[PDB]
Amino acid sequence: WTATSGSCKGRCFELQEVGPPDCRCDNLCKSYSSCCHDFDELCLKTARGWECTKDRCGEVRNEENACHCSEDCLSRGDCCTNYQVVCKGESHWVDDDCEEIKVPECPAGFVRPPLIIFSVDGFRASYMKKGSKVMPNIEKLRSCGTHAPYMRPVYPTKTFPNLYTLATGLYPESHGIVGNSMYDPVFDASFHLRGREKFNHRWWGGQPLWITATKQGVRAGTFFWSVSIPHERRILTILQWLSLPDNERPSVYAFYSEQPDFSGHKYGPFGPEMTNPLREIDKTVGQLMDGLKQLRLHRCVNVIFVGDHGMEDVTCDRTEFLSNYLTNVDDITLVPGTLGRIRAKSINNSKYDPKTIIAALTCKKPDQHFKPYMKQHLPKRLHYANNRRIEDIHLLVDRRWHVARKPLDVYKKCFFQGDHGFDNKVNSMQTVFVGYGPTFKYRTKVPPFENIELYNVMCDLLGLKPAPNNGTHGSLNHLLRTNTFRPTMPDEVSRPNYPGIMYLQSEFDLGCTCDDKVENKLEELNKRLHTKGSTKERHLLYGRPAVLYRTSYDILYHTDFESGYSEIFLMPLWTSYTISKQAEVSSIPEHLTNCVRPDVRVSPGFSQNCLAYKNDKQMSYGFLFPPYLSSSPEAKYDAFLVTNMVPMYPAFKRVWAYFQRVLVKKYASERNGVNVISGPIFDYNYDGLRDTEDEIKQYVEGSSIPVPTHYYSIITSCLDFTQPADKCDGPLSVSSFILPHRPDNDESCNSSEDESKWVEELMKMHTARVRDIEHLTGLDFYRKTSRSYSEILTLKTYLHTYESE
Ligand SMILES: *[C@@H]1O[C@H](CO)[C@@H](O[C@@H]2O[C@H](CO)[C@@H](O[C@@H]3O[C@H](CO[C@H]4O[C@H](CO)[C@@H](O)[C@H](O[C@H]5O[C@H](CO)[C@@H](O)[C@H](O)[C@@H]5O[C@H]5O[C@H](CO)[C@@H](O)[C@H](O)[C@@H]5O)[C@@H]4O)[C@@H](O)[C@H](O[C@H]4O[C@H](CO)[C@@H](O)[C@H](O)[C@@H]4O[C@H]4O[C@H](CO)[C@@H](O)[C@H](O)[C@@H]4O)[C@@H]3O)[C@H](O)[C@H]2NC(C)=O)[C@H](O)[C@H]1NC(C)=O
Ligand SMILES: CCOC(=O)c1cc(-c2cccc(Br)c2)[nH]n1
Ligand SMILES: [Br-]
Ligand SMILES: [Ca+2]
Ligand SMILES: [Cl-]
Ligand SMILES: [K+]
Ligand code: NA
Ligand SMILES: [Zn+2]
Repeated sequence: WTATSGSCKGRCFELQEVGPPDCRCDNLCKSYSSCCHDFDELCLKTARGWECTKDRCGEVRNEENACHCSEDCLSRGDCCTNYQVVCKGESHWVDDDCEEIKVPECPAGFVRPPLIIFSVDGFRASYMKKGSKVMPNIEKLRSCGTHAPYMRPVYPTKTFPNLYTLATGLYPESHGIVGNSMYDPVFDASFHLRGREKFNHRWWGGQPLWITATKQGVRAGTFFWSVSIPHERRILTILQWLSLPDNERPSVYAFYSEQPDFSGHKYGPFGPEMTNPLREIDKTVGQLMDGLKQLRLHRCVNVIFVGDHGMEDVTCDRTEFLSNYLTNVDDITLVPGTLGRIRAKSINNSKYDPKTIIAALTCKKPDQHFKPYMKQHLPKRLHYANNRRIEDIHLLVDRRWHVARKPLDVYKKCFFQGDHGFDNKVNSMQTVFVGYGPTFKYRTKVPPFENIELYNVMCDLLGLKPAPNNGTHGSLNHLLRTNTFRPTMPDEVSRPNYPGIMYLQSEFDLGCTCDDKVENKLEELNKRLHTKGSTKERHLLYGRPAVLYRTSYDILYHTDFESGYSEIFLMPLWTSYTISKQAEVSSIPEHLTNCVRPDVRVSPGFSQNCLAYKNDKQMSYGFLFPPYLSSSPEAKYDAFLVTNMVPMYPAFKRVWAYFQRVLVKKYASERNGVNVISGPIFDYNYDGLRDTEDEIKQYVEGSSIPVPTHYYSIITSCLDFTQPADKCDGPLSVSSFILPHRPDNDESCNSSEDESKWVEELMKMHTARVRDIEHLTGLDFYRKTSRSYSEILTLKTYLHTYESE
């Protein structure tokens, strides 16, 4: 109930919203059906249009007009945006040459540059180039300010998840808006795009920018606009708030456009009907900049032009139907479309089984256009699992396609030519970023970055301390002229032991064998210096990684590689080695096929044993430094040390072996040498964080050898590939992966073929940022380089995507 009977006289677009059943005059009142009787009349004036004309200049103030061309309008702060152009002979902002804004040029009383966030639904990244002729205003922002060629959205590439990620710096799994459509089993409630429940505060986790602003004493202009409020009125409102007294005026503002998403859905991303929406958006930007220029605020305000997601070609005929796969289709609930989410229709049916459903959806048709997953098996880079709102069963749908339950759903709902929501690595999903203003750099291109990073920068722009978030603060320092945030490396928590030879061979009762008892002064000081760390500078190029938690581990040196070996997990946390362009692949000799050797620096009690592997019918083992890349027959022995051994399912060994035998050398050729750091990851509770030992659900049968959920690799070289990895002068180049450690290869439909037809594609699917690996391991890499820390932070957030240009 609202007693809609009060008035909006002198209250139009009030900054503090008021409490029921009193009536409202704020820019959101329409969405709650709660405006005062006179809101339309007083607040949504339209009379006479949105522009001055020659004959309107110097007119009598008629309070009924939408905007004004009378003499007093400037001091009142309510002229039409073109007033000075038409009536005082001024030029439009877009027709002015651009000039570096070295310092805020603000009116007296402004304590900081204001920030205006101009967000646009469905603005595909390629529109910047492809629509550049019809967007002169946006194009001046882009080329004069700072721009990325695209910005990576979060998965799923839907509107609400992405807007709230922009607002909070959080993955959807942490902020709670995990789709446009949701069921919370704890609440027993549903969230929908249409309706009432989406307004309830309990859906919305983390701390959005406007709350962060308020708590720290920065005023925020009510971010959100009712859909029927035309765009011209939104701009005039923002411009009016900017004319308020110093004590009342907001410092941060938000404009949102429903275009071009709304049109893209009907016509496809490049429909010829798409030119007009792009022209209208540019006109809107033009109105804002002209209005800022009028108020002498155009060299004072920081403007962010930002998209939530792109748009892809999708039609009705490109639908897959679960009814073509499942006999039991009526006992399941599907969240449909560009992603699939499956749960039981009734919790009272115990004959439901996720295992049988996954199996029936696995590699069933030659060209199948989705892939099912248990959510914990999704690529770690999606960060899409740790929320009770995300169903155990997920479908990743191919770009250009849809998934529905039964065909009736599609035709008892062809309408659409465009949709979004697919995997966030997909080109057509990429969106935009432009920063323009005194705090941004001038005429600067920056590399692609992820939208999770913006919350930090918008806090920086405003002098705020960000709430705890998933950005890496400092990683976007290169976009900014000043207000940079200068972070420090986290302190190492655990120091390593450096064990020498302390144990005799006979003390080890591991059930391991090796054909190795084959017998010199020149070459004995030699292997000792190797064990003391004489080639460490060759294999540990960026310093040893820091261990950021409390644990007990040893550093182990060898001719070919260096490891940090965990006495708690009985395996290395990390193994580091360098492979030069010139290096040669050999084979594992026959005498050494099943050779595992005791490590006389590590106690039997801190070692794995061979017997456990023999007893465990499911689990085999592999090596972190690959025997294949030994620098000599004599050095090859080090690769068979029990302290280089990790638990591996036979099916994963196929993956691991091909990566190690074929791909490492390939990358050394292509990149002029590589540095490699490999290791295990444990994430049994799929939270994206390093598991403590009490979190491990699986051990190699009858032992305390814990089983990894994933294996990572970080592959580094010189960005200038004319210089070899070990002798690099400048910036670095990185790619990494986090491969799930699976007992089968069900994920790769062509895995009964030769490894050269499926392994590399699998690795690409599971590409990762070094930062992802850090969360999952509690290590901090790149500790000792010649590069600035901000630059290293950027490198750590890089994701190698494997999409073409
Ligand atoms: C991305 O960035 C984010 C932000 O930094 C990272 O997430 C943080 O991770 C922390 C570690 O997991 C976590 O810290 C915990 O805080 C608990 C108190 O939690 C509240 O406080 C914050 C601050 O106000 C608040 O934001 C939280 O809001 C969550 O919950 C509601 C839903 O109930 C949502 O509205 C909201 O969206 C958000 O949900 C998300 O987070 C929770 C995790 O808290 C998930 O479960 C959800 O799925 C969802 O993703 C909270 O209201 C505190 O209780 C924890 O302490 C427990 O564990 C420690 C170990 O140190 C132990 O000392 C204690 O004993 C304690 O355990 C007790 O409870 C257990 C369970 O009942 C029980 O097993 C024990 O026996 C004990 O009795 C913990 O310190 C922090 O909350 C989140 N913050 C957010 C916003 O998510 C995230 O890690 C980053 N991601 C990556 C990949 O890096
Ligand atoms: C759903 C309609 O959305 C709106 O009206 C709107 C959204 C934002 C916004 C979005 C993301 C980050 C920030 Br910070 C602000 N501002 N206005
Ligand atoms: Br939002
Ligand atoms: Ca974990
Ligand atoms: Cl959804
Ligand atoms: K075995
Ligand atoms: Na297979
Ligand atoms: Zn949309």
